[PDB]
Amino acid sequence: SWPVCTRNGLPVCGETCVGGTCNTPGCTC
Repeated sequence: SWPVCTRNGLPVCGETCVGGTCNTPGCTC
């Protein structure tokens, strides 16, 4: 989701992706 790593809509990774990317295979942005 632009600034956070979610699990199909739910920020549940704890990391962010402001740049536009996450580094946690399993979460989306």
